[PDB]
Amino acid sequence: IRVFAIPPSFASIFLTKSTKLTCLVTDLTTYDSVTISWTRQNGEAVKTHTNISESHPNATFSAVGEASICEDDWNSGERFTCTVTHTDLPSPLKQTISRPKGVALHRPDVYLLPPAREQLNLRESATITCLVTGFSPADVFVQWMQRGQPLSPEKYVTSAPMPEPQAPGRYFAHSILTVSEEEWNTGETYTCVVAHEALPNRVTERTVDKSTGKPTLYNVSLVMSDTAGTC
Amino acid sequence: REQLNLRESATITCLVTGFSPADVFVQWMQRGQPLSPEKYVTSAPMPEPQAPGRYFAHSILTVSEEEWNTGETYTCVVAHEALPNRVTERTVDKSTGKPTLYNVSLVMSDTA
Amino acid sequence: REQLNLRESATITCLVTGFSPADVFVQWMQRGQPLSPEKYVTSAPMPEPQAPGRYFAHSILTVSEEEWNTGETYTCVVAHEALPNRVTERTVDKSTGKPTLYNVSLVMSDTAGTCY
Amino acid sequence: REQLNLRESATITCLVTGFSPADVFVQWMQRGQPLSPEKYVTSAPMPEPQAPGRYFAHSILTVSEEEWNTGETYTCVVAHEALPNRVTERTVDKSTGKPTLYNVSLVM
Amino acid sequence: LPEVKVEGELGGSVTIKCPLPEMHVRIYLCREMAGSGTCGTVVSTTNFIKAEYKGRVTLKQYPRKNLFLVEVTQLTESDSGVYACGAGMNTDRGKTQKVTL
Amino acid sequence: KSPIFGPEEVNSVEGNSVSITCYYPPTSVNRHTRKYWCRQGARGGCITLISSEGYVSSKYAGRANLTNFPENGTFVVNIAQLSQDDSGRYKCGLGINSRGLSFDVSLEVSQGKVYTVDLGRTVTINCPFKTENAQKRKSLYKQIGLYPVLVIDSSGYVNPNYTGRIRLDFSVVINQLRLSDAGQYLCQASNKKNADLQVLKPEPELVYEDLRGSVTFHCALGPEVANVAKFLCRQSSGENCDVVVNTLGKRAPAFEGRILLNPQDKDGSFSVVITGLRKEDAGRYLCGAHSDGQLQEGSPIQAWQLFVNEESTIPRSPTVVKGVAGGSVAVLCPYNRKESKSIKYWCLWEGAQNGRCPLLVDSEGWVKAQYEGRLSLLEEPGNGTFTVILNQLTSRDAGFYWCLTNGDTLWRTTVEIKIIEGEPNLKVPGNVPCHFPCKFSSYEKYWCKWNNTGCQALPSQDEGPSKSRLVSLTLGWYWCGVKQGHFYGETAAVY
Amino acid sequence: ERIVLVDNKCKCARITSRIIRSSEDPNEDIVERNIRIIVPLNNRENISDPTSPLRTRFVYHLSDLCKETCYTYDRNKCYTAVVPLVYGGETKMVETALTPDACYPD
Ligand SMILES: *[C@@H]1O[C@H](CO)[C@@H](O[C@@H]2O[C@H](CO)[C@@H](O)[C@H](O)[C@H]2NC(C)=O)[C@H](O)[C@H]1NC(C)=O
Ligand SMILES: *[C@@H]1O[C@H](CO)[C@@H](O)[C@H](O)[C@H]1NC(C)=O
Ligand SMILES: *[C@@H]1O[C@H](CO)[C@@H](O)[C@H](O)[C@H]1NC(C)=O
Ligand SMILES: *[C@@H]1O[C@H](CO)[C@@H](O)[C@H](O)[C@H]1NC(C)=O
Repeated sequence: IRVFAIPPSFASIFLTKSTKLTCLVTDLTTYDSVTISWTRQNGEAVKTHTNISESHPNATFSAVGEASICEDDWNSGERFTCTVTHTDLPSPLKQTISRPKGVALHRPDVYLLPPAREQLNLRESATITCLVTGFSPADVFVQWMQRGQPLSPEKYVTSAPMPEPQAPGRYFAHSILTVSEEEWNTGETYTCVVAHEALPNRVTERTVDKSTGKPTLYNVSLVMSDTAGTC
Repeated sequence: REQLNLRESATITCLVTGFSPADVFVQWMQRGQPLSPEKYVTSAPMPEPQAPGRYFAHSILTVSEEEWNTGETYTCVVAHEALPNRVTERTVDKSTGKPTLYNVSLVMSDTA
Repeated sequence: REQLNLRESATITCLVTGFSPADVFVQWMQRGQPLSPEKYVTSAPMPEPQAPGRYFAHSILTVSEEEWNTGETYTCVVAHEALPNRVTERTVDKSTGKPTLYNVSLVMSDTAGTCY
Repeated sequence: REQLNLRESATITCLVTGFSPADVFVQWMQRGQPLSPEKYVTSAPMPEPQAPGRYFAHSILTVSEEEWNTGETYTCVVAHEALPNRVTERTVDKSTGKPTLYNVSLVM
Repeated sequence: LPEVKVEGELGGSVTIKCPLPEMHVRIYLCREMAGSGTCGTVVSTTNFIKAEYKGRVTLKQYPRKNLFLVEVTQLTESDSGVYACGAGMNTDRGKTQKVTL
Repeated sequence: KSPIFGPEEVNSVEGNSVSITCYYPPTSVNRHTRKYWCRQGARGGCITLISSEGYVSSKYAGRANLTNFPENGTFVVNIAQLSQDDSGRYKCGLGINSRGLSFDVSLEVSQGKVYTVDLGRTVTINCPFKTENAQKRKSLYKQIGLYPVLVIDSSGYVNPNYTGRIRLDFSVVINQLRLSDAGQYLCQASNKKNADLQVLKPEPELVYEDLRGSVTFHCALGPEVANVAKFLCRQSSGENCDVVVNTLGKRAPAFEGRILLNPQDKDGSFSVVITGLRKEDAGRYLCGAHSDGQLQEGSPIQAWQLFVNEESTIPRSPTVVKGVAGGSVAVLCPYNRKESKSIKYWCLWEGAQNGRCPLLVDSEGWVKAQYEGRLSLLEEPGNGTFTVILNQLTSRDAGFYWCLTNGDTLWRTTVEIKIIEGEPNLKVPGNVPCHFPCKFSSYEKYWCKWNNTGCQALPSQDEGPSKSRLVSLTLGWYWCGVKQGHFYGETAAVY
Repeated sequence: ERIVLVDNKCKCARITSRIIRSSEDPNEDIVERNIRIIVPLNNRENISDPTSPLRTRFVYHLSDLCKETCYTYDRNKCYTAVVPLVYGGETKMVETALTPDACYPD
């Protein structure tokens, strides 16, 4: 028996425009007696959940949570709870979830660091890292997009915000994407896109590829003409 | 290079990737003497989505940027079992990524 | 440049070509102030040998060399029936003639790219 | 480069390799007049790994880093029987070893 | 920037079509000057016609769909340059209707 | 150059906090870019000492703060625990360090009975007296060359240097002190005791204004000097107060019409208003009553350091709208779009020094004597401006007109009306003639029945050019004018 | 004393002119031309397209500037692009801010 309550990240609030609260119960016996309504600070609740599975890959029970909370309720920070109805529990278990209170609001700075020359010499795979430094609150959501449209999440693996060493109230994440060296050597543009509740349009993106990222040579060609020109 | 521009700080990243038994201990040192622990921060090892056995970790060090343009060397020491001699070192400096060629070509004309 | 080297006086020339059907009042105004008609002298329009219908004219304004050296704009105005707004103010001053020195600077930076 | 960056001192190496028999004399002279024996230290000959008959040796001269930056042109001299005149001199300075950094190509 | 590819014999004549923005300040045809690499006008919105192309070309204006047409009466096999039409006072960079013969 | 403006020169004693405020043009970019306080190192560019984005250096750790006020359009850097080491050249600016957009601040820290007063102000010095003797022979003493070289005669006669401004009793009171007057005078009563006198030039009150805008100076000098005539300098390189405006009557030639001077209040605090500021208006403006007018020493003065932004949001306004005598004009006066109007005051100028503007018209509709009828204000073009009209081309009307509003940003835009006699573009006086040239007739010649409250159009000859216009009221003051639609062309006065 | 002929922020091209008065007489004053050009050196060919190839050849014709592909971001201008942000199943096209300082809504 395992029960986890997960708050809604800002990414879910932004992209899906809906704040969904998930209290999932997995790896336990099946009884099909699940009916959970997310209770507000007072006794009332908003709605019930949906799509509970009576089977699991390890032949157990798997439950999910579902809610639709108005966003100003999340902004104000009223405490929320999930209580279980499943008959396996002799006593219902309550999981408490809520938004942390009035923090600051700094904005991220995104830096793309290309693979090191030593790693590129091995001709195995190159790792490109996206550093998000400086933000505040602790939520950030980074996506990777190889030359055009999105890379699928097996590939990269961003970490979790962890307080920056020497800047009291800002944080930093780190997302690493592993690619084939040819792919990096052909010359593909890889883009890191960050969604944060502090950026201009909540999102930004920085792209780097073969020749922009720490190139060995600069190849320019200034061709100024008509230096006179009746101005 | 876009962080040095701000002339605020410099964040050097040590990326250990590949180890087995996820236990990797990383320190930062500059000119021999070890750097005191509230400069860098090291993430806990995470499995590589690629190599199914392997793990990776990234440790960042934030130094004042003036220092970093003084071409000072900072080294990352990382200790793990699979390491021959039980440790290994990497050195970074102001000139680790300097471009080899500034191959410019100016075409100046008074005729359109 | 020769008459400026002479150090007495300078003569700016306003020349109008084309001139489909005669018709042109030429006025000389400096700093928005029309100058005295005595200073500037115009010409009776003569034809063009490139096209008999065409008509050109000239008007010379003389000043002291110091006035031109100072940098005053003295720009001449042309009024023709053909004129879109029915007037022109073509332009000239000492520091808008041919240049003698060119220090082009071409600063190259890998972290420029956002032009202040 | 790192030793120069530290700025305290700088060691110039004279690698006298591939000579037989073992005996050899190595000395230093900046400008003409032999540098005093405390400044440089010469190693004893040791069998060279690859070539089996040849023995190599090292001589390190420790000089101030600022002196090196002025390009004082030191020379390491070696005395050995197999040499034609029994003396061979090689010189180094800051200028030596600098490649063609600037390659301007003016074209009309 | 399109470049019409026309061919004609020694007596064969060629017509050139160029857009007319209705500005009427200056619309012109420009032979490519190969001796220096720039562009030199041959016919414009004011009678100037080249001495080498003396009275062998003419211009026509049509407002129905804004035609500027260059009609060449004769042709002395002299290799016709890039007859690039353009507009405005600046001949060299006012180029648009590129034509080569 | 950079539109950033700050203190050209701060200074302080060690261990005392300092506050340095830098003004930047308020735009979204400027309000959201990085605000940096760097130190120009002797060889090497700025080392960023503090930034708006939470960065603080090795030093300035717990000593400094950098607050950004986007609404004011400023950012203030506070440096505590000042030391002799923290002296040199700094820069405060926006964006990237190696980039320009910045201002240079020269900070200098000075090593740490005293009486400190401003130049030309009352001060008094005390000198302890032995009571055993009733009154020992004493005078005033000065610190110049190790021995008080005669500074006040013991008989009471005043020294030529300290003439006609000193009184002695042990208290000595002197007023109207010049810069060189102050000194650490050693006085005896022979019982020698120390004293200190300091004179400090008042720090300029930085004012950051926009090009094509207006500024106001508030010369609140002490009442005492209040009645002495007051003035307004403009400090040049060498000490020479190019007197701009004077209470006595002096006027500066290149500042005509525009400048208005408020009358002195109960105390001695009058305001000087300047309009249509240009790039040559940037400089130190020094106040100061001292009857003569010329800023001469020994006078209370107040300083301002005006900086005129060359990147201004105020749009261009036609500086002159000259017109035909007996005709009409049209004055489009811009105002702040954000804040809509309250009272659209419209004024004249008495002079280049007094220049008390005479509200010809107001949003209520009150009109002056001579412009009763022949003048109107007609709001539209609503989008943040309007159009005040004045028909019947009298000559005397030549001058400068101000487009006042009692909103917030008070630009008092000025417009010059150069009247020239010539052919009138529309016809005469009714009873109803009216005429405007065919070239001018591309619009729609219209008629309005003149009301000081609101212009309302009424029927007349509404046809094509007819002799050209005309007026008919077949069955007061009336207007027969051209209209563009959005904007408006000239007028016509019929009875 | 400089007369700023042009200041093109699409290409970092500033032309100013000045009559420098070396000697203390007339006809010896040098009329100048101070062209200043800042080369991006890392900007893409398509400034509004991040994935476009890097720009290597920079052409500047001083007549087209005295009076269209840009080379440098203008700091006062808000440059944005569109990126797909797939999160969950819901792929959504979102307006990413290429220049974040200048792209804050008023
Ligand atoms: C790249 O360049 C082209 C011009 O060379 C421009 O593309 C169009 O501009 C709009 C601006 O939002 C884009 O959003 C449109 O997608 C573009 N039209 C098309 C093809 O969709 C713009 O400079 C850039 N556009 C690209 C390549 O996305
Ligand atoms: C460098 O630029 C030159 C001149 O434009 C060009 O010929 C060459 O192909 C370029 N090389 C690379 C690697 O971009
Ligand atoms: C260097 O530049 C020249 C001219 O710009 C070009 O021809 C050449 O190919 C370049 N070399 C490399 C390696 O890019
Ligand atoms: C230097 O420039 C010359 C000019 O042609 C060229 O031949 C030479 O290859 C260049 N040197 C290098 C190292 O590229």
